[PDB]
Amino acid sequence: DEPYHFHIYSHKHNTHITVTKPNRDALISLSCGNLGFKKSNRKHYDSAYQLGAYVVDKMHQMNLHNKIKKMEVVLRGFGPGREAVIKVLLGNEGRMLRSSIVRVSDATRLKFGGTRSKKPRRLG
Amino acid sequence: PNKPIRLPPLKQLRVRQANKAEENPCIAVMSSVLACWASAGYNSAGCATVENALRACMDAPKPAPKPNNTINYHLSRFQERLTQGKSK
Amino acid sequence: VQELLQSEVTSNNYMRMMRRRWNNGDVYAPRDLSPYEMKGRNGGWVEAADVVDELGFSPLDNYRNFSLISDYITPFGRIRHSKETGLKPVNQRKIAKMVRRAIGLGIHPSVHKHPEILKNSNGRHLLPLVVPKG
Amino acid sequence: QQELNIRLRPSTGRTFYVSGHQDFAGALKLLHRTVAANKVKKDVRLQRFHERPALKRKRNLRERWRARFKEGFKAAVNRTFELKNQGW
Amino acid sequence: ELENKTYESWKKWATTEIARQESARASMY
Amino acid sequence: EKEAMKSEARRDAVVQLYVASKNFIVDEKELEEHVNKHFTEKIHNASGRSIWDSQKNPISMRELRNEFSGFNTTSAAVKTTVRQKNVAEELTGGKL
Amino acid sequence: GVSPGGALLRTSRMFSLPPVIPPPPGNKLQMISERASATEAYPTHQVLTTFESSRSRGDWGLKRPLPLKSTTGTTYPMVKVKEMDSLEQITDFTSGTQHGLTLKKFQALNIPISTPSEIRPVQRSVFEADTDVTAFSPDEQIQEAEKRWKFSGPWLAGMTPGEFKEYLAKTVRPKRAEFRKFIQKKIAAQKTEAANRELQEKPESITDDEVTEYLRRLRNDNQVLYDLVGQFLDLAPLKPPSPYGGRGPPITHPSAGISYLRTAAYLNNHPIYGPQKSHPPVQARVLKPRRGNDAKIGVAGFVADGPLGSVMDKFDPSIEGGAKLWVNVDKATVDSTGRVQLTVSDAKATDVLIAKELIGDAREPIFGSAPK
Amino acid sequence: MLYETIGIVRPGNIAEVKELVLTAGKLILNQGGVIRDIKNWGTFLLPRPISTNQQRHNRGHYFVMRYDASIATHEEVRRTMKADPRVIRTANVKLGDGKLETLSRFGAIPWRSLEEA
Amino acid sequence: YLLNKDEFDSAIQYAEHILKPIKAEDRLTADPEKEDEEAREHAARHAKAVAALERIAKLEHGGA
RNA sequence: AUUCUGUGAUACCUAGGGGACGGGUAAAGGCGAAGGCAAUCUUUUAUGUAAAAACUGACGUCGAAGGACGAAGGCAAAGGGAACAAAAAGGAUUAGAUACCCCAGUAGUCUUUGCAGACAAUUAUGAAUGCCAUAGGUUAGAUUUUUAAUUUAGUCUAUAAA
Ligand SMILES: [K+]
Ligand SMILES: [K+]
Ligand SMILES: [K+]
Ligand SMILES: [K+]
Ligand SMILES: [K+]
Ligand SMILES: [Mg+2]
Ligand SMILES: [Mg+2]
Ligand SMILES: [Mg+2]
Ligand SMILES: [Mg+2]
Ligand SMILES: [Mg+2]
Ligand SMILES: [Mg+2]
Ligand SMILES: [Mg+2]
Ligand SMILES: [Mg+2]
Ligand SMILES: [Mg+2]
Ligand SMILES: [Mg+2]
Ligand SMILES: [Mg+2]
Ligand SMILES: [Mg+2]
Ligand SMILES: [Mg+2]
Ligand SMILES: [Mg+2]
Ligand SMILES: [Mg+2]
Ligand SMILES: [Mg+2]
Ligand SMILES: [Mg+2]
Repeated sequence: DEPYHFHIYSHKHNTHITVTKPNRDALISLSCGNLGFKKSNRKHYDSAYQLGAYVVDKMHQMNLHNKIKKMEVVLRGFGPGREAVIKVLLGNEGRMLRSSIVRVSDATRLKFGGTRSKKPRRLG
Repeated sequence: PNKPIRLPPLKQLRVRQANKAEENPCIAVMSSVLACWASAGYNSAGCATVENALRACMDAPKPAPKPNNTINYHLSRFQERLTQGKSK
Repeated sequence: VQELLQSEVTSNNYMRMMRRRWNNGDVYAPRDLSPYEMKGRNGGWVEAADVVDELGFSPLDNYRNFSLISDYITPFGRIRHSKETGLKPVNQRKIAKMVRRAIGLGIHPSVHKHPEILKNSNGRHLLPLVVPKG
Repeated sequence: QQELNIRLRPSTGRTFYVSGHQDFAGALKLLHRTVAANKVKKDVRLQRFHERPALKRKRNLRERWRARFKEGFKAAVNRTFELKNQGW
Repeated sequence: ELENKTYESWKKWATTEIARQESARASMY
Repeated sequence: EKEAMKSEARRDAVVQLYVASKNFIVDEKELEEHVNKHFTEKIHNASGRSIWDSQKNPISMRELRNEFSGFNTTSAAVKTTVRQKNVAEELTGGKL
Repeated sequence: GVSPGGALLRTSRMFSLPPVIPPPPGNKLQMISERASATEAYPTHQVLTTFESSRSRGDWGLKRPLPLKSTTGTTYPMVKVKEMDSLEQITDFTSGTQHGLTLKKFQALNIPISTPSEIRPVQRSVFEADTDVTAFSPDEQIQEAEKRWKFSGPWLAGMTPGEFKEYLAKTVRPKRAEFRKFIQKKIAAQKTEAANRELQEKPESITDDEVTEYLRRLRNDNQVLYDLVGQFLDLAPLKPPSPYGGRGPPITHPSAGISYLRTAAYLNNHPIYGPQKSHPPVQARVLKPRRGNDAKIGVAGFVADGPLGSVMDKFDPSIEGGAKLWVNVDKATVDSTGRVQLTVSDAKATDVLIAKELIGDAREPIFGSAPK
Repeated sequence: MLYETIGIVRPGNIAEVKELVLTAGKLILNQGGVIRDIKNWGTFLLPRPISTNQQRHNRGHYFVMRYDASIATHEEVRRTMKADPRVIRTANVKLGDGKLETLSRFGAIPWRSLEEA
Repeated sequence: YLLNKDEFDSAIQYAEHILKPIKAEDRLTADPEKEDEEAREHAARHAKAVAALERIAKLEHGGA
């Protein structure tokens, strides 16, 4: 039996938090903009914190803190949300789900050469 | 694995920050206060012990400065002996 | 039972600070017990001398050994630096090329250690499974 | 395994499990350390844009010298305090 | 005798650093 | 004499390649016999259907370094015999 | 033809300094530390002294006078010189009391060194005219070679796989021709045995035919062959058909020049009580308690295993200075690696009480006050 | 020249192995080669789930064959193997160095030891 | 491998003469059941080695 | 902002397909006449370096011209086309904005056969020979009491005489 997954995708401009079931099927796929954060207000550390708290709160409303015995936390990207959501999952917000986690992995996507990237920017 | 190189001839062998830079302690204590407000709430009850800790630092007196670390003096002595030499 | 248990924890705590494995015949002076010496200031637990030359094995001829290829790659699947291996530039280039041959031939993963080696390591029963989904 | 095959993907290698002596809070520490020793964050930054071969080569020469100089400097700062201990 | 004076100094350092880690462990949670 | 030494070293290899020719397969008869002897359903202790069960793991660095650091313990008696021969075979040159 | 100035330097005291010997050999495949190094098994550099008057000036007969900060004040003036003049124009030295006083401590135990015995205790002295011998002759038979301790050839079991290959291709391979001559001498004597015997009731040793055939007769009996090969390469016997074959020959003298006592079959006559039964006890420390399946104890600078037997079970922070128990050193010997292994044996109760009495710290005096 | 092929056939049938191993074996011997050893590894996981001929596999049946043949023969053994739809993948390597000293020390395929060279 | 028919043949002959099953020291102690068995076996084994080595040392199975 | 998305996107997966790219190793490292060459297997190719012997016996160096090779871009033909991206075009910024920035985007980059011959094609230093005092590293070997020192051929720092 594969544990539930708690993907936390975060980059320079936004953060996505997905909670998939063992078969990797999204159950709660939300983002910072789902809370009302507009164009540039969805990149701040505080916004990522609120998002994580909302997703965790929605998990309790679905009674997932008594339905999930094994959970996995996946961390993709090094955006601000990477540390924000963790403290939400490590503080008082996450305490019924905190003692059900079995794995903690990183899924940052790296290319071994891959395709050519965009040319460097001359900001000056 | 190769060994450390012999430094080239430098104008002066020294360290920028001879003495460690002391970080204001309760700047972290403030972080905890802000954190609790975010999760618990501004007008809550669990923030009392944390808020009271922030008031404790400002009242407390700051420590005294540490004695200077005389490390740049000894580096200047052995400069010509350790490295290739001095340049000017 | 409460005092004994607690005392044991405190005892082991100090045992963790004695960063030294006393052996038979090792001479010790009154200075070897000082904190400056027990601290273990040395930050390098490096290899002694060119393990490859001692065992006298041609790496390129042992591209089959999966455990040997999983020992010179980080858990992420990246060849280890000469600092970690502690080899010569020649032996390093031979082992580096031995890890690229196996990965290039398609008989060893390039982002983690061999699957059969992941089953014998810690977390065997927690390895990420693949639900059929169909 | 016998009934379910292991998911072999790049995240499989970057995985850390929870044990009796290693709780969730501790696994993150082990993860961050292993992710920093493999320079995952650096790679993401270098893969955001393209660096033609020349610029890459020239950038390595500059970074490699600052590492040798720093390593050769740390050995001189400790050789000084070695000779000082002897009383020279 | 000299080992006693040196061993006692190690006990103090050990006790301090041990307490340091304990206080440093309260921040992980 | 210098050219002769090369001939001897070149000959010793042939003598060694000669002694290791007992397990070689030159005819189709030995091939079929060998294949049928090793390629069978219940060959890997079957249970288990892999060489990772009877010979669980291929020799690794930890195991190698342990043969000369951790142990030194009765493998020396087995190892020494193989070594002593190699020394005798070299001097005599007769691949005892 | 040497110049007079060059003849004085040859016999000078400084020129007598021995070369730095290789460090104590350890496992070739380990994770030794580089930045920090602990004391070695045995000393590597020569320890030096000076007069009390010349020490106050820093004069140690070296290139330059040493500093007075770390060279004066101590009771025993000992110092080691790594380099008489380093690239910093300074004599790279260091205190030598770590090994200098350890030798004095060990020499205060009054214990000889004896050859190890497999497990009826027989402590045989190391300095004997039958075992302690290095010189030999080719005519000597194989049996006496076991007695020797300084072999020219290496130990096969000890050599690593890489060292073994190098040895074969650089010491054994270019010796076939000489080995053939060695056999000729043996075959030559074989022909003389029959002749001499029959005469009661040597040849030129040039027969390239019998040699080739002589080696084909020994292919069925490998034992007698190795016995012969060991003499041409001076290899330490390994198979029982024995001495120090478990860990190989001692890299150094069996005593390692730390103690030159032959036997301990003496009874120290105590002033008041009289001839004692055993030797005086020695106080030792406790390192690495059992709770590692063994306990280590520091007996006069050296580290040895604890007696075969609280104190050893668990660590106790309350005890000030550490757990210190009295113990009697029974047997001491040097292993192949060069370490000084001691057979530390639990001490008696009366011995400790008697020995403490002179120190004046005995709680109750056996003399007089003791009614029973 | 001393070569070595590591074929990974489909795990379903043991019979597929014998036929393929014999096909390549008989071929090498006919051309004039000398097979040194044919080890039989079982069925363990592949480096990653791959798809060959509209089929998804997670573990193949490994087998190692160390032989000494010509360049023309080796190339033929490689093409015939690859052409076989029953082989997931192969890995041929010019084992050895080329000198006679090291070429006379290659015996049976080792698993618990190294190829001392 | 810088070999020729002479060196190769001489090595074969030499190699076989050094591994020949040594006959018993005396006739009466000898057992023709074992001796004759080793002879046939050794001969067959030698014939195999010759056929194998000849194929390895062939110059047609080499490279440029 | 243009832009994508209720014709169900982003996010998380499953199963196939398709192109070019080369993570770590990696270093003052190395290889070629230079240009330049960094995943991997087989096949194939000329120099060069070390140590010993043997061999030819001045057979050597430079080299106008001719011919060969020659980065990126470009031309021609047939393929390929994921990504990147001159051009063309749109959205912003600005007093104005061709621009720098952004949404997108064709040649081209890649493969095969030719043309083309210009580069900060640089070590701003033609090639080669003889010769001049040291030190600290480093690369591939060799010798040795292989621990550590001598030594050959390169390479890079810091100096003496100059
Ligand atoms: K969303
Ligand atoms: K869809
Ligand atoms: K020209
Ligand atoms: K525009
Ligand atoms: K040099
Ligand atoms: Mg753009
Ligand atoms: Mg600007
Ligand atoms: Mg492809
Ligand atoms: Mg260039
Ligand atoms: Mg690379
Ligand atoms: Mg070159
Ligand atoms: Mg002539
Ligand atoms: Mg020319
Ligand atoms: Mg072009
Ligand atoms: Mg083109
Ligand atoms: Mg066109
Ligand atoms: Mg674009
Ligand atoms: Mg042209
Ligand atoms: Mg150019
Ligand atoms: Mg020219
Ligand atoms: Mg270079
Ligand atoms: Mg210069």
